Parts: sequence; structure tokens; C-alpha cells
Amino acid sequence: NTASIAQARKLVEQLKMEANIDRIKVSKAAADLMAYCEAHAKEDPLLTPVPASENPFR
Amino acid sequence: CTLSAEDKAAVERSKMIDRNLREDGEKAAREVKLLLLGAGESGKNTIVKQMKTGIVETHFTFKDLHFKMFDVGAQRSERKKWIHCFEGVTAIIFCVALSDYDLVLAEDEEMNRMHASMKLFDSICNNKWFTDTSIILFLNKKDLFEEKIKKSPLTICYPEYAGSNTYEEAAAYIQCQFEDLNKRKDTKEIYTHFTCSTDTKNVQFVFDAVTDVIIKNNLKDCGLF
Amino acid sequence: SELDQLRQEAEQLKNQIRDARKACADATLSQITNNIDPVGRIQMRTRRTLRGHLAKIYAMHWGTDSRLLVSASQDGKLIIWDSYTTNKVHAIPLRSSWVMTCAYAPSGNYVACGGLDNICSIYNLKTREGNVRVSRELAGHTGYLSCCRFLDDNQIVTSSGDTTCALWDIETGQQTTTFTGHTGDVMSLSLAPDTRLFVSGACDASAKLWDVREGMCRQTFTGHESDINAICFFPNGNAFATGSDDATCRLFDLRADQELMTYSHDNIICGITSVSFSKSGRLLLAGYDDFNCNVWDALKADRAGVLAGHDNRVSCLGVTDDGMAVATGSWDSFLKIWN
Amino acid sequence: LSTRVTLAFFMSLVAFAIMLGNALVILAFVVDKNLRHRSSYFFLNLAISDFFVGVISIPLYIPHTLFEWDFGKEICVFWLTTDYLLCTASVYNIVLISYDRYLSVSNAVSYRTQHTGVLKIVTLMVAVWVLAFLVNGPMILVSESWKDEGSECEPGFFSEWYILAITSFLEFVIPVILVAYFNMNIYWSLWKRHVELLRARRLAKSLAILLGVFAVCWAPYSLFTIVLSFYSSATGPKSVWYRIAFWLQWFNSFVNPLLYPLCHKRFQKAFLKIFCI
Amino acid sequence: VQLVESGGGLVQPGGSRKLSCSASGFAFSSFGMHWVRQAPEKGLEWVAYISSGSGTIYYADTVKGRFTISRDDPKNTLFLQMTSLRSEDTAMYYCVRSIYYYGSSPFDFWGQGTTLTVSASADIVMTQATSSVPVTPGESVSISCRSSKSLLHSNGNTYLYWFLQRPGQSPQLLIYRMSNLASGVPDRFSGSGSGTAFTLTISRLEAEDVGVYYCMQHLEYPLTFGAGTKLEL
Ligand SMILES: NCCc1c[nH]cn1
Repeated sequence: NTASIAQARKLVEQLKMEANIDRIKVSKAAADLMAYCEAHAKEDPLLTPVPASENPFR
Repeated sequence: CTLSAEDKAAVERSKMIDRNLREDGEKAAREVKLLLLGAGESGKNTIVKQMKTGIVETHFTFKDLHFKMFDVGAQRSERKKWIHCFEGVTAIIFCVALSDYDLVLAEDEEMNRMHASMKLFDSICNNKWFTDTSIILFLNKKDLFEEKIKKSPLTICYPEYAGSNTYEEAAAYIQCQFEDLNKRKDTKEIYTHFTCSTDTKNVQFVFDAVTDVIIKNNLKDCGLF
Repeated sequence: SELDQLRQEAEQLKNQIRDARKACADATLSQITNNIDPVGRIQMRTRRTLRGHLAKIYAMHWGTDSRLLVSASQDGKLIIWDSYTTNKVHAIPLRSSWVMTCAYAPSGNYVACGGLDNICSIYNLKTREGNVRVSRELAGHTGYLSCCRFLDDNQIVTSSGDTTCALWDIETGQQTTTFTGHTGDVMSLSLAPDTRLFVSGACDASAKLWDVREGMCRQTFTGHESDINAICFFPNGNAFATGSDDATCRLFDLRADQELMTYSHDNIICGITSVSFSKSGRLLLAGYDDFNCNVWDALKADRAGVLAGHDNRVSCLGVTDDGMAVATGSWDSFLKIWN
Repeated sequence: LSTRVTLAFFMSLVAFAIMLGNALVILAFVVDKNLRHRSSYFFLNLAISDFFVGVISIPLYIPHTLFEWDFGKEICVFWLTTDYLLCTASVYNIVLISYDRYLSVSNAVSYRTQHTGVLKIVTLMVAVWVLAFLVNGPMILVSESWKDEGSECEPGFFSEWYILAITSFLEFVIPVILVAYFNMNIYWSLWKRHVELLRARRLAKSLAILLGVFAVCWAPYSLFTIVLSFYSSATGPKSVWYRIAFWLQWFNSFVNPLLYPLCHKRFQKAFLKIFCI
Repeated sequence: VQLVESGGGLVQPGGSRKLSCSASGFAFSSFGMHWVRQAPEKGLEWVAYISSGSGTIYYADTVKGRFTISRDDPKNTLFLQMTSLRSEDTAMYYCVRSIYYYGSSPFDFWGQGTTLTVSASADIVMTQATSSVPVTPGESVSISCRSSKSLLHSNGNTYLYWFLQRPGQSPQLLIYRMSNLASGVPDRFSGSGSGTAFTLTISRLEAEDVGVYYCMQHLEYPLTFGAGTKLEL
């Protein structure tokens, strides 16, 4: 059953590639998501900042 | 009164669209939606030929009733992710080949193919999506079945059947085995019928079983049953 | 001999990848967001109620103008809604009523749909004849169509019940690139803002990141206990949330390649249907089978609010590009807008 | 006056109950557009007939009965004619519902495939009202066989047994036979086509209750009026029993929106959306 | 897409004549139809309008009662009955399609029209700033016009339309809603306005840009056309 052998070789080749990728500390990525939200929190979201006026769906 | 000249015409367009959506809905509620199922070589081909990609749609009219059959036997994907799309059909047509009592499933390590058809029937019958939908069971290949039973006993499939290898007894036992799979007999009914390649009395059986379902559903909606 | 050798080697590589992931898990997102102020009690009210459908609604997508939106229902008709005036702009009869996905093109010139027919039909809205017509029928999938999203007026990404995902060229009508690797039906996909990467979830309880130009799987994500139904990219393009039948939404980071937060409650005994992010990403909105939608704090994982008013399972969700409204659809044939 | 205050309270409660129940059916019809089936319209017509009994009739009656409140001759005719019209319409609406149910069972294909315009449905509802007024109403107005010295508020044709009998035939005997025929045929359909046994028993019981409730409310009063009109003019002082029969016809109005609209599943679903929220 | 008007000819004073137009190449039933007539002197004026579905009809105070409009969707035909024809009724009548939905471009296609000859108010007045502007190919031109009423509606749209009727041809839609460029028109054309005064700019004047430019307001009915600005080479 060379089909399974080829499938396993492809899976091995794929797994090698995933290990190769660089990874960064969760803390750094967590801080970044937090920063993006704060930079945009003041005016862009109208869900967290409900807009008393200028609301189309009033 | 507070709309412009162009805004009062878009309202008319939207009201003309709402007028054609309801006229089509009133045309789809007067039609019978039939879900078609069956295992490999289950005779479904003969059934669809006598009565008349993925989902295959076949439309026909019999005695003023417009039917729409939905064949999903070609959908090789996860059933639980699309079977819910057919919630609300009028009835389900299930085709089984009687000659499968001595034919093993594609995966010969598993049980007989008749047992596979029985498991599929149990799965599609006792399903949360069809607790109120009736089933129509067509037992195909009766003629050929009568021939093989003389050569191979029925016990090959049912090793606990103590009867005779005659056509009538074997057919009745198979019917009972398939009908016993109904775990909700208090809300679902099964209409069994025997068919062959030459019989043309299947459309009338479907018509009768659909009128019976329509009558019972009307009586249940009124709270009488 | 060689089969078990490849298998052990594969499991060795997987253990190495898991160790590499653990090596970067120095802290949880909750610890970092501990000092951030809570969002508080969210409040949203139904501003528009859109009716006209008569069957189960399965898909919905907002237009780039944040005013137009397309809805798909199994009654056989697509409807373009003017979310401000509620006036119907177009009613497109479907050649196959069993559709389960729909997309509005970014230019607003085309609309896509599909489902159990295994075909993605492209509809042109800017015809000189004054009526919508089919531009092209994209065939080649061996399974029901699950999701589709436009990259441009000529390129569209698709996913189907078959484990394969494909990139289509509308002008020629052929698959420019095919993606494989999933052991289960792919249910949804999400395109990145830069239209260079997209993620897809499947019934194998895994998610994979794909490269549109190359076509190779760069990262694989796991952690769900059941089939993944919904998936949505974070506004910045460095994270994505996923929704599952297990009743637990999870946030994944691309650069870190690990799960950062899980959103679930003990009273949620039902799976997820749709997931969406607000314009700022602070709010994570998800659709649930239990006739409501919960709003989760993406940073603190607190269910800030709940959206209700549907009589059946919520099938789809969508937030406007400007973030001024949130549309919702359900099997009760009604579409509503919150703000 | 000692006994009267309690009686007034009970009578008002009966009126309130009837109006409240019928209002709920009307509320659901307007709120939900799913209730646009022929049956839904017929149920609405029944609710309208019953609701006015709750408001227009029963209350005008209370002071006049217990407190002997004076009745104007102009007021008397309005109360007589309105009460009769509302009651007869309710009976006719019940026959219409039974006929529609019979049609669905007897000819299912035609029933489903035929499309009925609102024009046909409105014509049917109006016809029930027209016939109901015609059977008793003209006589209360003209061909009155006028009474003298007030004579309470009998219709005035009570003195004559034959007219009373002819009217009772039209508004009770013909309808009761027809409802029985429609109901019996409905039973036969399923019966000629153990779980099947339990469903047939359930069907039998439901049809029997509907016929029985209608018969028990309407028949005793109607029979008494005629049997009295035979040996007397059925006018003047009455027995306590004669008045119990009077109230029975009114009681049907409370039971009717319960038996016909609640039993229907679609209405129950609408009610849940409106109340359970 | 084509519109073919017919029915014109010489008529006696006070007579009657029926014009007819047939549509082709598009969904006639989806579009609304207008009648616009051009007197012997260059200039346009709205006549009547019929909505999609024959549910809304409007006439002008100069012909209302005397004229009548009708359509035949199963055959994609439009009609215009005339009675008590006056001497001023002599004009070339054009048929114009118009579909009204969010993002639509009304008055996008104009027919060839037919000529008819007769034998011997709170309307928003639109006035163009110039009747003729001498100009040569190569430079830019700025046409202007003024409205007697604010066309900027509360919804935000400014219901201003611009048309170009080249010599011996039919009008052509250039800009609609004062901000959206019509299909097929090059980028040379642009427009703007402050609510009461409007301007149309034409950059790099080509050889196929000469003719009378007509402005039209669509805020309400009746529809009023401008006096025309003839760019002559
Ligand atoms: N049919 C009106 C007579 C009556 C008796 N009881 C109540 N009403």
C-alpha cells in the first residue's frame, strides 16, 4: 500500500515545515491585541462607544 | 409625505417584490417534498425511473399533486451537517434491495450489507430532525430475491431466523425486521411496499401514503388526535 | 517497516512542535488583561426588523458601504436589503434552493452563493438590462458548498463539504489553486484584511492557515473537542476566533501559534453557529443554537451582554465595516439589526 | 339585596372571562401573519361573535335582572336582537369550522391545491352573520306579534309555539345534525384509513366532546321555551331552572375559544410568542 | 437596449393622435417610463410619467386632462394618447426609461423620439447661467446653473441631473445626483454644487462634447429642465 506511504511522507514533510516557523512569546502577542483595542477604542467602535447621535438606524 | 420623489418609487419596488415572494411561497406550500434515500444497488434507480453534482431534483405531477423528489444518495459528506436542511419534508422514501441478504458490504470486514441498510434506516428514522416525518419503505428486487433464496438460505443474514426459505415468509420477516426499528411508533408511521423492475404501482402507493399523511397532519394540527 | 517509521517520525515532529509552542507560553492573555478596565454591561436594541423570507436563513453578509446586505434562505430567493429604509433592492431567484452560503463582492458589483449543489454561482448586479443575471457557475467541488468570500471582482475563495478548498478565477472559471489537508468537512473560512492569508475550520476540530499565492499550509491549530463551524479574523489580522459544537469559542494567535483565551459558560449547552468581531476587536459576538447571541469581552472573556429576539437557531451574524450595527439571521426567516 | 351582590359579582366574572379569552384569540390573529389560513379566519369570526356577548349582552343584563333596572322599549329591542344575533352566529361559525375540517379530511388533495382568495373567505364570514340575523332578527323587529304592558323582554313570538319551534329548528336542530354528520365522517376517514387503537379512541373522544358541549348548552333552553310555549305563553314569572338554561347558552361562549383555537397548534405557538416572551 | 418611438405626424388643431414606443434589449417591466418633448427651439420639458406596474402616474399642468399615458408590459410597449392638440404641442417627443432603487441611475437611456406638428405654481425653476459658451478643443469649460429651491434633501442626496444632446442626436445622461458619473461617460465630466447653485466641469474638451447641456431637478414632480447651454465650437 504505497498510497499510505506517500501520505505519511507528505504528512512528515508538512510537519517539518510547521516546526520551522518562528514563534513569539504569548505575552508579546497578548500585549499587541490589547494595544490595538485601546488605540481604536475611543472612537472607532460604536458598539462599545454608543453614538448618541449620527446613528443611521435611529 | 416626508420622502423624496425617488424614495417613494423604491418603496413601490419593494412592495412589488414583497408581492411576488408571497405568491411563490403560496405555490411551494401546495407541493409535496419527498426525501429519497437508499443504499448501493438498492433499486433506487428503478424507483426513480418508474416514478419519472450533489442533490438531484425530480419533479412530476400525479392526480393534481405536484411532487418534488430530493435524491441525496450521491452526497458523500457528513450527513449530520446537511440532513437538517430537509427538516419539514412531507415524507421519506427508503429503498432496500432484498437480494442483499447474501451480499457483504464494500468493507467485507463489517456486517452484511442488509445490516448496513438497516443501520442507516435506524439512523435516519430515530433522528431528532424527523421525529414527525413518516417514512415510505420500498423493498426492491423481490423477483430476484425469490430466486436466490432457493439457492442460499436467508439465515446468512439473520442467523436467528427459524422459519422457511419461502418467498412470503422471508419477505414478511424482513419487513418485520425493518419495521421494528421504529423507536417512536407513537408519532411516526411506516408504509412498506414491495416493488420490482416491471411494476408500475409505486406512484399510486406514494400518492395514497401522502394523502394519508396529509390527512393525519391536518387532524393533528387541529388538536383532535 | 517504513510505515511505522514515518508514523513515529510524524509523532516525534508533533511532540517537537508542541514543546516549541509550550516554550512560548510564559503567560495567559487573562494575566495581561487583568489591569484593563471591564467593558461593562452591553446594551443593544432591535433597530430594524426585515421580513419577507419564508424558510430557514443560513447565510448573510454585509456590503462595503455598511448599508447594503445580502441574505440567503432555502426558499430559493436571495434578497438585497437597504438596511436604512428596509426597501428591497433586488430579489434573485435561485436555481438551487438548498444554498448555505452567500457573499457580497467588495466592489458591490457581484454576489455569490451555493450549497448542496456543489456549485458557486456568481450574479452580476450592474447589468445594462436592469436585472440580475448569472455571470458564471463555478463547478469542481465533490461536496456541498460551505462558505465563499470574494478576493476581487475576478477571484473568489470557496470551501465545501469535501475537505478541499479552492481559489477560483471567475473569468476563466477554473480552480487557480487547491488546498488540501483537512480530514473533515470544511465549514467556514475567513479572509485576512490584506487578502493574502485566510483560515478555514473543519469538522476535524482543527484550523489551518493558508497562503493564497503559494498554496501551502503554514500553521495548523487545534484545541476544540468537536466540529468547528464558525471562524473570523481579528481586525488587525494577527488572530482569529473559532466556534464549535462543543459550546466553547477559542481565540488563536498566528505569530504565537497558540490558544490565548477560551469563551464558554456552564449554562451554554449548545454549539456555535457564527462568530464576528467589532471594529475595535474588543467585543466578540457569537451565534448560538439557543435562540440568542452572547457578546464576549475578547480581552477579559466576560459575557458582557446577550442579544435575543429570534424564535429559532441563529444561523449567521455580521458587523458593518464601520461598526455602527450588527445584523443577525435565524431559521425563523427573520433578519434583525442591533445597535 | 343580600343575595344579589354575590350574584352580580359572579355574573360580571363570567362576562369578563368570556371577553378576555376571545380578545386573546383576536390579539394573536393580528400579531401573527402565519395565522392567515382559512381556519384562522373562521376562528376569528367565532371570537368576534363571542366577545360581544361578553361586553354588550351579559352586562346590560345584570342590573335589569337583579336590580330590576328599568328597560327602555328601544333598549329592549337592541338587547334582544343583538343577543340573538351573536348567539346564532356562534352556532353557525361552529358549523363552518366543522365543514372545513370535513373538507380537509374528505378531499385532501383538492383542499391543499385549491387556493382561496380572501374574497371567498370574507364572503363566507359575512354570510354567517347575515343568516344569523335573518333567522331570528327580523321577527324581533317586525312580525313581532306585539306584546302589551312591557312583558319583560321576551322576543314576543314566544306566545306562539309553532314559530318558536321553526326558529329552533333553523338555529339548533339543523346545525346539530350537520355537526354530527361532519364529525362522524371525520372519524370514519381515519378509522377505515395498540397505537392505532389509542389514537382512534382519542379522536372519538374529541369529536364527541365538541358535539356534546354544543348540545348540552343549547338544547335545554331551546326545548324549555317550546315546551312552555305549548302549555303556557312562556312569558312572565319563570322557574329557577328556566334561568339556569338561559345561562347555559351564554356559557358556550367561554368554552368555544378554548376548544377551537387553543387546540389548534398554530395558535398555541403564537400565544407563546406573545405571552412567554 | 433601444427605444423606438413612432406615431408622429401632421395633425389638425384640436385633433387627436396616439404615439407608441417599443422597448427591446432590457426588462421593460422593471423600468419606469417618461415622456419628454422638445419644441422646435432647443429646450426640454417633462410631459408625463408612469411607474413600474401602472400604480403611479403623473402629468404636467400643461397637458394634464388632455393627454393620457399607458403601457403594455406583456408586449413591452408604451403609449401616449393626445386630445385637443394646441399649437404649442408641436415638439419631438422622447421616451426615457427610469428605474428607482438604491444606487440606480434614472434617465440613463433616451430614445430617438418622433416629431409631431400641429397645423395653424410652486414649480422649481431651473435657470442656467449662460446660453452659449464659445470654446475650442483643449481647454476646460465650466457650466453653471441655479435652482429656485434647495434640491439637497434631508436624506443627503442632491437631486440634480445633467444631460447632453449632441447635434442631431438624443440627450445622454452625464451625471446624476450631482455626484455620480453615469456609465460609459469619460472622466472629463465632473460636477458639484452648494445646494442652490451647481456647476458642470468638462476637462480636455474633445470634438464630441459640443451641444446643449440641460440641467434637470428630480426633487419633486413636476420635473423642470434648464434653458440649455450650447457649447459651440
Ligand atoms: N339566544 C339568546 C337567548 C339566550 C338564552 N340564554 C342566553 N341567551
